[PDB]
Amino acid sequence: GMSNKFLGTWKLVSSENFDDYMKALGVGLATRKLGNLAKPTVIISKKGDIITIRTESTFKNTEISFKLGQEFEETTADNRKTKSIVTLQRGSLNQVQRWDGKETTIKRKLVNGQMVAECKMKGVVCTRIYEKV
Amino acid sequence: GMSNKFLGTWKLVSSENFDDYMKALGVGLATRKLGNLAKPTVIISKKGDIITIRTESTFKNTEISFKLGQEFEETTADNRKTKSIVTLQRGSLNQVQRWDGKETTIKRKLVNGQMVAECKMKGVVCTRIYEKV
Ligand SMILES: CCCCCCCCCCCCCCCC(=O)O
Ligand SMILES: CCCCCCCCCCCCCCCC(=O)O
Repeated sequence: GMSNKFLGTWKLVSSENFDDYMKALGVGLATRKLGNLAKPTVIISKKGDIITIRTESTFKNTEISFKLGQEFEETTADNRKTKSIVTLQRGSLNQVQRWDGKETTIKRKLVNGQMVAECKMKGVVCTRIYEKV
Repeated sequence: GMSNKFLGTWKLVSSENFDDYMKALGVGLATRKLGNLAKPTVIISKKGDIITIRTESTFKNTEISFKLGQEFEETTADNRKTKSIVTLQRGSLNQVQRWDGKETTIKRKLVNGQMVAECKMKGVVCTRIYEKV
């Protein structure tokens, strides 16, 4: 299953191309300005086979709890209501969100003890690096 | 998780567009002739969180065991070696197979107590209906 190395609290240390990723998602200007300034903490935990990913920022908090491979309802930081599925591929935690005939993916993997999140929407690709706290 | 109603032995009673589906997969003529004549039995079982799907036919037997949402190595009836993931979406068991930069999906759902498998490759769509034995 998901490596226990994912478990813990993670702080954003780098973000690249997040603005265009938010634009591709339909996020408006004022919201993107705050989104580009946020430095969220992401907390990954598990209880039995339920994994929880919580994101905390001054602007917005989000939380999802899920079992691998089982679709669930999600409300995103920009208030999309999506049907989402998290899978595990070569140790990477891959989240797909679907809504309104669209889809985006957020892939999280460990790289030299950092967690790297790659967000993709319509060919736009964002990379966010987190340091374990 | 997967409904217990999937569990059991299932016999093929109908197949539509399987030949074009096999063609889309790259299956040769002599093999497709046997594939179109086969009436496989599919046995679905589970042990803990490992689900097993076994297919039995005079021509070829196959078996996959997997956990939902976790990628695994699969060898298909036509001898493709794929990386596959089975997910659960609105009660449907959705299998994606990837190999050589290609992908196909086999979605299995229960319809009035029958199991219906829909196989899709490059816009070709096959429907196979099974009756519980
Ligand atoms: C989560 C930071 C708050 C920013 C609020 C702006 C709303 C748009 C963001 C939606 C997509 C969030 C992608 C986060 C991926 C990650 O975990 O690094
Ligand atoms: C499994 C039947 C034997 C036929 C052998 C021909 C090899 C090509 C078939 C590969 C795809 C099989 C799709 C089966 C979907 C289903 O479970 O109904």
